Amino acid sequence: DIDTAAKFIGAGAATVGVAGSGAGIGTVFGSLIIGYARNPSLKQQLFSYAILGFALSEAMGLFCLMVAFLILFAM
Amino acid sequence: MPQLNTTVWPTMITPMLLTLFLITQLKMLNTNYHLPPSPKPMKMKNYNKPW
Repeated sequence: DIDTAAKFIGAGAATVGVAGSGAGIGTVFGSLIIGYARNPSLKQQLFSYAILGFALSEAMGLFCLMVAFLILFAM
Repeated sequence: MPQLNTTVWPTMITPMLLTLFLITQLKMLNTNYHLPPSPKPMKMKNYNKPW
């Protein structure tokens, strides 16, 4: 059916939105390395900021896996 | 997606509330941290001899 077929392309396309979090997470844990190499005494406070950035970044990434599964199964 | 099966949702909502909000909390209350004991060796309400 043209609907069951289009659900595969639509769910496949919306998954590309995860590529944004693959790159955004690399920047956070990349800046944590740079930021910790300069002021290693703030290690515990820096890491607190990395997790906050990691969460907010991957948040936008799962909103895509949301629609990817909202289309594939919930429709 | 079984997550979207809204018929058994009440089977997950209640016991979580019975676990996150009652039981586990009732075990943290039973994990108390006492102030460490450093009673100072300087406590003497004294006074000069009677003059």
